[PDB]
Amino acid sequence: HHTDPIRIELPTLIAKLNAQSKLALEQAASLCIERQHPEVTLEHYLDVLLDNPLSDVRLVLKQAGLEVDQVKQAIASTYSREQVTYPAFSPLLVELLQEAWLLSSTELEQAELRSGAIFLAALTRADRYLSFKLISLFEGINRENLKKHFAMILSDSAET
Amino acid sequence: QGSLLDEIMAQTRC
Repeated sequence: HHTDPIRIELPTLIAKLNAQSKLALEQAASLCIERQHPEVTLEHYLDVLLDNPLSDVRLVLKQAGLEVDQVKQAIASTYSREQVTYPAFSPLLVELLQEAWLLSSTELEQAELRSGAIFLAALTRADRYLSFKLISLFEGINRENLKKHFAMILSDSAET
Repeated sequence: QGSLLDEIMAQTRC
């Protein structure tokens, strides 16, 4: 009978998270609940990682000359308009964690899943994962450099 | 007992 590409269960992926990456995911989830959104999204995670200057996501934006305020406003205006019970992760966020773990465990040479790999996978498939506002903000970030020099570019990170 | 992320993960399966 017909099968699709293998999917890893969410709790196995969450267990790969670096301890600080995981703490920020827990913050993203609380944020979602506080806002009464229906799904935890990559935007909620970004929103919280932006508050730590040594997150991988901050370190990438600093290197790209991007301002925290512009990314915050793009996120504020694309949050779900629905108000809701515990949310689920969005199916796009589950699938994103699985691609970012596959990249981490292979090309990035990372023992743990970090927000930098999650961000790199979303940027590498930005048509799939990024809203039009984020695409346009992040258009100039060099994915190949970030992939090839991941560990050095993000050497200052709290997620190491 | 179940954490926030535990509850959210269960909802994700369901």
